[PDB]
Amino acid sequence: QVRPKLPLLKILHAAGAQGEMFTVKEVMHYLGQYIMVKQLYDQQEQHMVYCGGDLLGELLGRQSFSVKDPSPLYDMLRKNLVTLA
Ligand SMILES: COc1cccc2c(C(=O)N[C@H]3CCN(c4ccc(C)cc4)C3)c[nH]c12
Repeated sequence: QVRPKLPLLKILHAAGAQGEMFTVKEVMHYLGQYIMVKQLYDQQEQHMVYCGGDLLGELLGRQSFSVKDPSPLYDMLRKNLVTLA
């Protein structure tokens, strides 16, 4: 359903994704895998993600966010996913 722009594509590939065409659910899956395997979540308060000094933070223009309100990821996906025909 979607194709990611370069910085997002790099993140998904770092999480084990192949190619450049994905479903939205796949993108969400690989973003979660990325955060887990790169240990970006806060170690004591896992709802928080420290993305500063990572490509994800560069892409979001944030040092941190929380799943208490994951709106920054929504904005990023709107800007970085091309809808496929
Ligand atoms: C141990 O702790 C964690 C492990 C893995 C992942 C996480 C995590 C987090 O932000 N997952 C993201 C993954 C994609 N996603 C998302 C949310 C909203 C939209 C619109 C799109 C995608 C939420 C926070 N703690 C984690």
